[PDB]
Amino acid sequence: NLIQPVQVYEVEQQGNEMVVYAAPRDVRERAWQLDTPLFTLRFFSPQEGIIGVRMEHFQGALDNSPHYPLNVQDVHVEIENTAEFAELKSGSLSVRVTKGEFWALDFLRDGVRITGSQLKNNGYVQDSKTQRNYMFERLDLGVGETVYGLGERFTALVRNGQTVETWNTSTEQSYKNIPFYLTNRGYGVLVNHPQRVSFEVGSEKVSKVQFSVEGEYLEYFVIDGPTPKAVLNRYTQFTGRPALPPAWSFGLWLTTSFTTNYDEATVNSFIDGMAERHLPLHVFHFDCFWMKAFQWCDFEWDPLTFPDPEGMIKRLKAKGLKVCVWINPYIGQRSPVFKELKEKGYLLKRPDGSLWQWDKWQPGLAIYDFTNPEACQWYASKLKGLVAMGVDCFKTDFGERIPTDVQWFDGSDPQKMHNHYAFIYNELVWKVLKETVGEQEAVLFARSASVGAQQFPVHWGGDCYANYESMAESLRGGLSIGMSGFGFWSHDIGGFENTAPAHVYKRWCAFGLLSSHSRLHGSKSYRVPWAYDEESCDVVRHFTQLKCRMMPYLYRQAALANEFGTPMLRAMMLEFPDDPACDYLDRQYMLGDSVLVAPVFSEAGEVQFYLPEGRWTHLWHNDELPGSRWHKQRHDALSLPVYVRDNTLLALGNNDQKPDYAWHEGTAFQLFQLGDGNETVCQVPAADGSAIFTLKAKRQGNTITVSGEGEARGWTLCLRNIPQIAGVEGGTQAGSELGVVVSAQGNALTISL
Amino acid sequence: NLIQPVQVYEVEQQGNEMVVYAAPRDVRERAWQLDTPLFTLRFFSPQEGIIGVRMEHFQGALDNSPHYPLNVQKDVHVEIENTAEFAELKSGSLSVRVTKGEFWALDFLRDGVRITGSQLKNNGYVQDSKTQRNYMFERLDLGVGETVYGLGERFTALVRNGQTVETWNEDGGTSTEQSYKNIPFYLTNRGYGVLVNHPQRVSFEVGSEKVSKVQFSVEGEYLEYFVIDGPTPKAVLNRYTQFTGRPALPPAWSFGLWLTTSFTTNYDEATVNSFIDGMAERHLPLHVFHFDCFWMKAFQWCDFEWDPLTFPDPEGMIKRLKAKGLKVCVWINPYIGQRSPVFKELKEKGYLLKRPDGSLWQWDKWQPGLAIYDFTNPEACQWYASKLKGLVAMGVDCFKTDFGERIPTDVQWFDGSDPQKMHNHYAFIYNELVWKVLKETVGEQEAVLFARSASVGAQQFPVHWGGDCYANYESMAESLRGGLSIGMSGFGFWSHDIGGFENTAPAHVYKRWCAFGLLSSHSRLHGSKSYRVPWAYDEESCDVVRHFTQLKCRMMPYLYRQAALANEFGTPMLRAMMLEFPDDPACDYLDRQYMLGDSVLVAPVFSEAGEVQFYLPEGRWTHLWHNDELPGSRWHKQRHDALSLPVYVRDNTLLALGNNDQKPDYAWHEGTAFQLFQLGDGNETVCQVPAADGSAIFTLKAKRQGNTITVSGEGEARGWTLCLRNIPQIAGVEGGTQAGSELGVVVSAQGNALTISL
Amino acid sequence: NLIQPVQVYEVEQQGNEMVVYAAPRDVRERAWQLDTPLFTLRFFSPQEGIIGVRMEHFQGALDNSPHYPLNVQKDVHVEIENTAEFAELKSGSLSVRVTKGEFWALDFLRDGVRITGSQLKNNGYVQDSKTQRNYMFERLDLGVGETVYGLGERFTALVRNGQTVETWNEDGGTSTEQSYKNIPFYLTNRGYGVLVNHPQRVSFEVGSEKVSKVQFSVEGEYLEYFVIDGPTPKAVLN
Repeated sequence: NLIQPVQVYEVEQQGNEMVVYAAPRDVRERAWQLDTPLFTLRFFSPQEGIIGVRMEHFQGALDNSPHYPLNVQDVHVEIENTAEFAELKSGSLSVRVTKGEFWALDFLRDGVRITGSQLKNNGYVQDSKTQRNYMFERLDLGVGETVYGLGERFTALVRNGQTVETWNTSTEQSYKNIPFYLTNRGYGVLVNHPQRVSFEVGSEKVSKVQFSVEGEYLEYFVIDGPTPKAVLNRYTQFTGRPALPPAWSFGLWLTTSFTTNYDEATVNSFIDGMAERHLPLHVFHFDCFWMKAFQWCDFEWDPLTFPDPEGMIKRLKAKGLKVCVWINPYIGQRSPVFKELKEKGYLLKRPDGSLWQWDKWQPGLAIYDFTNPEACQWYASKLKGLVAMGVDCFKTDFGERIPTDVQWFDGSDPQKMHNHYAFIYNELVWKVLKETVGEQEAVLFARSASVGAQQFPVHWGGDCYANYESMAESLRGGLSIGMSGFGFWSHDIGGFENTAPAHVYKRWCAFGLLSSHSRLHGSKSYRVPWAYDEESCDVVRHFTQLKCRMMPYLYRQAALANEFGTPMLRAMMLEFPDDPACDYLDRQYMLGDSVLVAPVFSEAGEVQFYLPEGRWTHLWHNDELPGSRWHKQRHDALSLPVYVRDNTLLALGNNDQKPDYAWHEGTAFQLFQLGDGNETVCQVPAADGSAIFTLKAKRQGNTITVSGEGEARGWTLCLRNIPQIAGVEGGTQAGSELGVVVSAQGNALTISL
Repeated sequence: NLIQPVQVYEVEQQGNEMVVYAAPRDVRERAWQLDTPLFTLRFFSPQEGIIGVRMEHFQGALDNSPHYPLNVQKDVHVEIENTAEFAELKSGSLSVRVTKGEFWALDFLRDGVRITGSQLKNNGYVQDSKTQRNYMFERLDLGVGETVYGLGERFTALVRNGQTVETWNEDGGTSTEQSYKNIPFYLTNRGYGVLVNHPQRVSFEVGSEKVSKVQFSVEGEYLEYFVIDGPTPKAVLNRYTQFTGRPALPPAWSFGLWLTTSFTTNYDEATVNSFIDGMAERHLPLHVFHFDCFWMKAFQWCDFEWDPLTFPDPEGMIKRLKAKGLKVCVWINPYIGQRSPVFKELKEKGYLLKRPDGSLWQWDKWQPGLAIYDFTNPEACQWYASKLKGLVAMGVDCFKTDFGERIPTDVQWFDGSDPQKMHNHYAFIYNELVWKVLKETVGEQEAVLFARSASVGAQQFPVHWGGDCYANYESMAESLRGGLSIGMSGFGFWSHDIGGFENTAPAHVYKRWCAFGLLSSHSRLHGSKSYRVPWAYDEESCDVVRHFTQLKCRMMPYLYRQAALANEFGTPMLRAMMLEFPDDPACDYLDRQYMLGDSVLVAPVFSEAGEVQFYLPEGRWTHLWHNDELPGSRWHKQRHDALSLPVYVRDNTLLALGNNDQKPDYAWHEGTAFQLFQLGDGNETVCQVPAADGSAIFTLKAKRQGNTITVSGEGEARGWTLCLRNIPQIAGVEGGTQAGSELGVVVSAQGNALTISL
Repeated sequence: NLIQPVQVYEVEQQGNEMVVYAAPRDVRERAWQLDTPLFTLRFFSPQEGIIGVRMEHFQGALDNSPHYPLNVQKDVHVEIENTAEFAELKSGSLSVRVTKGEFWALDFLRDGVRITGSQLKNNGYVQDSKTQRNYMFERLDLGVGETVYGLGERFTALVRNGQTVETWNEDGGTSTEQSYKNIPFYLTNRGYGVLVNHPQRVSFEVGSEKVSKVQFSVEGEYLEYFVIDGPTPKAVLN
């Protein structure tokens, strides 16, 4: 049976909120004002440009924890109740209900409709077969309107035409489900339900995005832009800002692989092989088998493989590396700690009192009940003990297959805990890290996530395969997770399953080292570069040096991710929302504001990529290309399309061995296509993410005036593709293959030509 | 239970076919050569460039009719090579290779290069113990940047990647996942297609379940699918239409403007002539008139009996209509309501679909006590055909074959057909019956339909119609998507209801939809609860209708040549951008614009304000009548009034317009207005003017070299002209006279050979 | 669905007890040492000449009272032998040996000579998805000429070979398989007995299902049974 709102009966103003009582039938006459349901739609605003809609049928239902961590506010709203309509306005966004005979729900930006619910397109459903009740909504999609996000999904980037289910690399399923989507019309929608939300994005009704949830009420927020970036800004303010990872985390990570044989000797062999081959390495990760098999995760080092854990870690740290170890929120029955946990009641129990267990991943696997405060303290104590031996960060794997036929310690609703468990688990580990190493030094490598988990970077793609198809899938997933509120994202360079062909591995190195976070990890084969080819070592060296050289720019972009929720790895639509050619672009991306990277997905090196408006210049090849069109190129293993947009002042560094160095000393500024009458700004970040030095460049005819503000020393400016200049006042000039290099002798120069 | 082929046990060559016996486990030792399933995979070639794969588990299952009407050849020249490392079957450039040894793998190769295939443990046999049913499934790989199209008339996003599709005809409309015309064939921008040869329900997970694979599964013990090579999508559609049926060439008059009586409006002869006379007084050309449901008494559809109280003299009405130069169409369907006096007769004769117990199958949807004509009964077929011929004899020219999709399965057909397959094959049987009647009466050349349902092979009976759309820009775009998809599914001709079907359209929506519909293969004004006559909206609406009807009639030489191309090579008149420019990466996801034939790019306007964004591939494009030029390989944004839209001709084109803007069926080779577009140095372009029968009656070639354009004609023509467009003045012309015009220099030829200097 | 121990993964000595972790698949390589069940077989000795075997799947199950009144000692002198080929626990003349390496095998020995035992794939864990119930079962071998006696006051043929017995008190009488006094303990003419330590229903197939084995099964997640040495039946009863 289907019950839908068809007519407005009443509109009441309760403070800053607007309640609409709507009937599923004509009710202008008293004779029809009984024997009928009545939908209650509460419209409110927790933040400027965000309007929450709570459509409820029966209020007598139970609404138990957990709930999404939303920053709910005294927000200035304007309510207008006329004879023809009722409207609630927050900033530029407004919701309008049409009174009278024709029911209608409209969302307006400055008076113009951007979406809404038409007559008989929302309501309440009673399935007497399953004996279950659902509430559903359908928001309109205009011509050419595309949908993005909804978590880390590996399907097509544009969601139009897809079935999505918010229930935690080559499948529809997802490790990170987020019931929030974004549109190329500059608005997003968040369905405020931690339990299963069912999205039909242009699938059931092709011109609408339908979302439904079980129960008696449906709560969702519309977030205005007017640009996708502004939408992500408001959404990340509402649900949590991405944290700023420490600089060292942006270097190259190397793992021991999964089921490969490793011991202290193997670790030292990998470290020394990287060092003798002049391959900078910055973080080393210990994977599952640092604990005895069948006992994960009991936090006990394997004595016959790592007899001296603390001393090995001490020597690794003496070489300047950072250490990560694998963990997860499960425990195997084999572990001697299993008895302790069961007797103390720290493990998730079934309603009858017995423990919940299954034989996947671990024999007799149990789950740490993180609703038990003492279990949380025990877990955190183990993590802090690991930090005491020198560990700097943790890889929080798993946390997705949460059972529902259980009873939690605090009474949480299992259907909602299924997703919120990822948040709870990552939050404990993040609190441990903040309390031990410090908030600035906190970083994770997490595979699961819920709304608000962007606050605990970094996040990891998962179990991809070693071929170009899985590489493209990974890129799609990273773009989606970026457009779902997460600013930092990584993936297993070279793939995870099966050994990669040499060319696949080299292309994947190029792609991964041009990502926010880069890790070499595999399942059944090693990922050291020389395990494939010597040219693989060459590629790894080249691009690690490149990333370390770009860190002055990359860390400023990471600070931007922390401040506005703008991901470092942006989809083309996010940066060029007005360009019709970027709507369906998933094989290329923007690494920050200024750099366009197009990984190569071909053994032969062929690559096609689209350039938006402007004159684009390759970061180190220096060739120029016109924009607003597609281009075909062929590149060798040491190259790929990496183009800088015009009117750009980019900051490279003078160190290509480590990522965390004083970027404002010896800074190599690069000027790209500064037009006549244009101005460009470059903000060099400090270690803490704040701007330590600002460099502006103004062109006026043939004179470029550059001014610096802050603290910098020994910096230079490269006029790119300008072979010679007519003069320079304030500093010296020299020639180079890439253009004219001006060495400044102060924070004020005047370049003639 | 999941059973998958994991190792090749044996490979045998049976004539021109290759049989692979594969096991779900290692069977290299005798101890493992028993107590195990064994998949039998037959590889064959029914046509050059097409490879069929039949994967079987149990052969003892029943495999009853109907089957798709495929033109299967049993003597195609193939090359079979059974080595120690692999076994390969080659048809033309396409080949199928099974990898022997420990690692099973199936690969489809083009000239030795892999274009797709099934990896280890990506196909096989599944036993659902819950429902106690057995299925066979396959998963073909999708490469980087590879997009999927087709799968019937679907109104979801044009690119299928990420969608679940089910080949099960259902009456949903234009805004739903359901479809009236389901075809288990899909196409790829890498130049190959796949046809799953199962009339029953086929379940496709296109990049949805396995994001890097197209998965398709069917019930039973065998799965038969054909891989069809290209190497281009056009070549794929050519091979597919040769394999399953070529689109028929509709008559020229059918390409004119159609007007209907609307659905639930009151109509009689007086109202019909009133609207026709209103069209004539407003100088609005009309060529086909259609009588909708209420030409029969309500609740009695479809008994073929004229309502005496509404049409007392039907034959005289039709002759007067034909005396006005019009053609006549009527509505029919394969159902009958219990109210009709004919229902009892048909029940007693047993011409209606029966349940297994002998009772009639009925439901109260669409008509009270509705029953279905059993077209597996030859006598019912002859009865239906007799009624159809009787109506054609009184002057009817064509038929609207509506409905035919919600075919029940809990029935027993007269001939014992499998209901699960009949559900879809019924559309084919019904439309084929009507088409044969037309072939016998009006003639095969004059045969045309207006069909809402279709199955594999039904493209041979054009034309096809979108269905019950709504009156807004979103539904207009949905209709365009459905038309493009059905074009890429083997259908060359497609129509849609201008102005929408449900609810009355705002004036601007109606004007834009008119522009879009008259720039389609077939254009009809039809509605449900509101008239679709132009003057029911605005005077500017009448101007728009007149303008675009005149335009379509002037383009008929080109449009009818493109229709001949659709009949000959299966190339749809309404082509998706990817179909025409498969190598352009900017065209993969383009559904708001299309190519109307080889040379014309149309971008309908979906905005009240007239704003429109459209992509132009490489070249210098020129508007058909505004004459402005734009550079290609990029997007452009424009605003147009109700009388305009982006309609651009590609460079190096010799397009043939006509001198008649009142009717579509006229001597196109007399007074032909040739238009030359951006003929580059050293290039030559050709233009084939069609005859009434679709063959070329006149061919005009133009070669440019420096400042000399040599034009040569071959065939029969008279009084034709050639417009050097955007060339205001020339340095002379020998072989014809010259004159100026807004569009460029017009040369009037006096022979089949002219030479232009400059 | 049937899950059986086929290979020994680990053997650990916990004081005077011997724990064997066995996998239902090959686990000699790291790639297969996860995503698998693991049977835990604890071998102990509560009294000289008696060896208890606790075969377990999940420890999280509830194990509520009542339990049989057993005089279980924790300080009995045992000798544990953990080699590369097998693991053995010895109490007096009785010993239990699990064969390590590729193929699992469990043997009960009197001074080194086998008196009974469980061969490969003759014990384990069963999941009935129809009834939604879990069972643990074991099969101890019967030698040539070996006869079984006891199992309570049963009025069937004295020698139990070929009989189905269920340890469930019933008010049947003297002419039926039912018994007023059901005891899950049986005795053999080879001088050993077996006691299945489960007060609830125990299902014995004595040479009936597997004619050369005594099978006993119980519902739940663990099966505990004691092998009692003789060397004579009278000593077994003592």
